[PDB]
Amino acid sequence: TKKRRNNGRAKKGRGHVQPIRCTNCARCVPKDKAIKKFVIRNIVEAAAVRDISEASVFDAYVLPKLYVKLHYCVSCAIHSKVVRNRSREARKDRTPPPRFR
Amino acid sequence: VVDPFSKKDWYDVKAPAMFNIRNIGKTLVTRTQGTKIASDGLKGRVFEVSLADLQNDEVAFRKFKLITEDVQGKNCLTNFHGMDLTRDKMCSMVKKWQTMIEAHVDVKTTDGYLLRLFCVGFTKKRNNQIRKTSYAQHQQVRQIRKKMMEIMTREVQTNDLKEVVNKLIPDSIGKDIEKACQSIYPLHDVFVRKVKMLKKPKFELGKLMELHG
Amino acid sequence: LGPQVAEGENVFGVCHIFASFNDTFVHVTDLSGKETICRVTGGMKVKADRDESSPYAAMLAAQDVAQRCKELGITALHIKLRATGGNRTKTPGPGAQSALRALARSGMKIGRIEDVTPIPSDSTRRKGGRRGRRL
RNA sequence: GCGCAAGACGGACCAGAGCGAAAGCAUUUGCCAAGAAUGUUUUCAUUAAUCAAGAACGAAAGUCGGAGGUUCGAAGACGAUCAGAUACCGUCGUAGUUCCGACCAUAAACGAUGCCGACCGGCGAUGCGGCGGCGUUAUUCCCAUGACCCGCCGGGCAGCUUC
Ligand SMILES: [Zn+2]
Repeated sequence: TKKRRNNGRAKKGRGHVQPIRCTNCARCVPKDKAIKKFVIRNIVEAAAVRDISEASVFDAYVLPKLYVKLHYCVSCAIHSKVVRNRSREARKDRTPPPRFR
Repeated sequence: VVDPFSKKDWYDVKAPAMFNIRNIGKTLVTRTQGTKIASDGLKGRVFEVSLADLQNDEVAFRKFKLITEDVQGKNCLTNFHGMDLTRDKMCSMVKKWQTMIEAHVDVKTTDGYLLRLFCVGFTKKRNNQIRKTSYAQHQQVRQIRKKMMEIMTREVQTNDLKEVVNKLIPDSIGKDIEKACQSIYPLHDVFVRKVKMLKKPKFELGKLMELHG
Repeated sequence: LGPQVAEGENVFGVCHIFASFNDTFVHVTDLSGKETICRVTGGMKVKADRDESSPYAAMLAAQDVAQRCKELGITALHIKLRATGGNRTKTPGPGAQSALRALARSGMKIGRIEDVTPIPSDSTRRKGGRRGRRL
């Protein structure tokens, strides 16, 4: 029986969507079906910042960041705990998780 | 046995006269033995130096390439070779709910240098805008690209390399492109993200001393 | 030994750090990248293949590089951090973090840090298949 | 690190966004023919809907000749795992993957939902065209014109809610 009204996708009013490769498997996934994450991290972690500024020759130097867009297939987002399963009604909640709090 | 670095002379690298700071660092090269000339060894090296290390009072997300052409007695003299932005800067500028507009031109300077210039710009959201997206229509970006393509041509064709570079240090070309596109669609982060150097004239020693004051 | 410089002046090199998920390269060259000063990997320290990507092996590599650089007047370094890139991963390896502390604790000065991983505008087909790696 | 060359590929911007009869379609510029929607106090005046026969196109794989062969890679040769592995993992690698010209006419070719027409509840958005209206902005002005703001109408992709 049918589970999702959108068939697990975002495809509406078009026939074909170009595929992409999963970051973890290298598996072909439609771009509208893949699980996408934008990660903006710091190059150095908080375990290394105190040892980096004390050696920096520039006063008030701001350390750079790192920008990566990651694509997952449905299997890796579940195995890596990126995406969980949830109840039938909760499945209809498409608000992003309250991380911004 | 013997340290291979015991056969190496150190040379200083000088930036051209367009920049306040002239000393940019040091390099090393093995000494001469027969037909193995050190000066022939260190000609053609490219140094990618941040602008803040050349203009101490400028931005640090701009980088300039300098290529060595001569070695005048323990000093090697460099000339402009290229320019580009930083990956961090570009990746921070690229955002989702806006539009990206890019262009590229090939222009030859008066003194014989051929350059390929790339330009980028992004659509800007208004102060009172309620809508999420700020996309531009296709004929609105063909006008913007047409204006980027003509301002880059006129500001390189007219003048020579020495005062073309002085227009890249403050990035005045992007500031003119931004002003001239607000009547089509207001732009947000307009930069000359890259300048690539294609052809050079026949090398003349006379005109390299001029570039070093 | 090294350049004849006053004591209050920094002499800069460039440290290419290539941290994959199988090995880690620490590679100090001059300001142009044409003449290399030192290169130490994780495999040069440990003998087990599984520990070449270890954060600990990347620490013994940057201490043996900083020791050799503090022998030729190289007092400061600009950092160029690399991942495998291309079709493969864009995220640096586990030894990436521990190589920026070993050469900092050793006494080096740090200049500017930048990412130099290769991103294709668009590239050739990736290894695996349309079903990926099934393990 | 500096160059040279070869073929493939158009990332990030890229969205429950757009176009096409469907397969399908994404770097710049130029040429060529085509198309929907909107606008209309233009024109013809029933010229229409669905369709046996008969036709055009039709992913991928596959077949014939030419060209080229980067990457990936059925078959095959190996190295591992295993009680056994003719598999899953790894190293190579043929046909193929690319282009030109002919065949092939098949897909979970799916919204698993033929096409044309009328009636039957609300609400907020979005893409295109048009109409109206304070006020910001293109620096200080003339109007049009663009970017926002608040609505209305038509045709689209959808969404939420309802005894
Ligand atoms: Zn996966």
